[PDB]
Amino acid sequence: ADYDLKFGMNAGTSSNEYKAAEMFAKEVKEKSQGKIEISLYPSSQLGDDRAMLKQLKDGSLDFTFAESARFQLFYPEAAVFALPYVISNYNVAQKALFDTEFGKDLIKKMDKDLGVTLLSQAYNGTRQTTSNRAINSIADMKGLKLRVPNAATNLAYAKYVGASPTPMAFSEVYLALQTNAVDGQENPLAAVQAQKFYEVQKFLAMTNHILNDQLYLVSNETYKELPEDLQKVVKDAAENAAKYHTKLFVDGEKDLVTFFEKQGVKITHPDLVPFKESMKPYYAEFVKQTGQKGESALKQIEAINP
Ligand SMILES: [Zn+2]
Ligand SMILES: [Zn+2]
Ligand SMILES: [Zn+2]
Repeated sequence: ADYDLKFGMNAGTSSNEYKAAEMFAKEVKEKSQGKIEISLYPSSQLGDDRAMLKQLKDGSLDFTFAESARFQLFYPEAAVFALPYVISNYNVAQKALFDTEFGKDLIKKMDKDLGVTLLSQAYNGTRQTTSNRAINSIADMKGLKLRVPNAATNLAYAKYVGASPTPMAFSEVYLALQTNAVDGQENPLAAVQAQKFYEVQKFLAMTNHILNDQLYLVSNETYKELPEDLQKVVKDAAENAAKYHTKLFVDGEKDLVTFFEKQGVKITHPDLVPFKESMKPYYAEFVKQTGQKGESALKQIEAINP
């Protein structure tokens, strides 16, 4: 009869992540018969994700979100999760995490080394490519000034598919696109909406190049000290929330394709075989850099059938 718990996130109060985190809190409060109350700290009120992960380890924050690829910070091979074309769809991302030796061991490491218990995994959208001219096939990527965040995997995507990667302040993007200083960008659909890139981009291509998940993480210092019945309430709620979280993305993506088209955007579905094939030299550079541990992770994840 009473645990006052804290759930920190990067995501804002208008996000799907936030909405699912509210579902989780409400469920935990109801099913705990009011014994557990979870307060939400959106928009990095408590720090960035690195800082919030550290708070989970030390026990000063109870819950947070992270994506599986973010653990590349501790184990370089965990970058496998955001390698372009490695994770074909969300099913692959789930089997990668929970149904490979690599994934299982990563989960154990989060527990033992990082003090974190992985309660559930949700889908957080797939990255797509908008542009000012149609992407009918990989040929059209040549010469495309493609804005990417300053992240190695996104730069590799732009590079190896033949585009000209163009790192730029996120604020500057809308007007760069409007004046054709940049030809396209690469982001999930939620972001195209949020930034109204549909106003300044009349083409979107389902390039499905990088898939994002989100993990419901709890501090060991909190979770392992809860009564077994409250542990179950927390775990059950996280699983329920993750399934909701997934559906918000899956549905939102479909809704948004339709709305974008309403706004004049034309959608294409280009053949991704050559897109994936072009990544092989970056995969080689991934294995070179992350060693036998990263060769192993890749082989385990191919053979997952999508
Ligand atoms: Zn209290
Ligand atoms: Zn093992
Ligand atoms: Zn379609």
